[PDB]
Amino acid sequence: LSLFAPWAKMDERNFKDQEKEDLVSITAPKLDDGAREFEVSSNEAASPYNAAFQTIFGSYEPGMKTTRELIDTYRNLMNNYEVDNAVSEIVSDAIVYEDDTEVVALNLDKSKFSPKIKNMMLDEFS
Amino acid sequence: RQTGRGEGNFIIASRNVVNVLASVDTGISYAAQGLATGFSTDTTKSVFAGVL
Repeated sequence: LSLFAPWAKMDERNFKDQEKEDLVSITAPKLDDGAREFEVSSNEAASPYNAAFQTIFGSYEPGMKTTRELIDTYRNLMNNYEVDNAVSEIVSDAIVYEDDTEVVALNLDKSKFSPKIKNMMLDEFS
Repeated sequence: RQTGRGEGNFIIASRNVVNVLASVDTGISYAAQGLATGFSTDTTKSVFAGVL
């Protein structure tokens, strides 16, 4: 989709950097967490063709199917009594607010190219 | 010549044809042959063998 073409450009460049470096002679894939596996030689990138169909379908019919059961379960627990207070207290401690105070804030306490950059980061953060 | 849109740029062919292409140095040389190397011939993996 053209809608995400600029992001694809970024991913392609990131992928290229991985290809550029000798990230080779690796057996188990260099992955800690997240995405579900698939393998294919270079394919037609125009659309999610059958190799992708099977990957997605394989990630959805035996995959998202039970993920959904688990998330719904998690939500049912969240909405029950007492257990929700535990969540609330956890959430509250992680996220708090106070009168005329800060909120989450970027701490620029490391060496940086320039204070003007530090200010840009603070504005971008805001 | 016929289309005016440019010279042909892909070939779809039998396994035998590709095996030949894979086993010959397609570059310009005296002559050559060897084990199919240039392109993949395994349809179990792809259909796209590579580029001449």
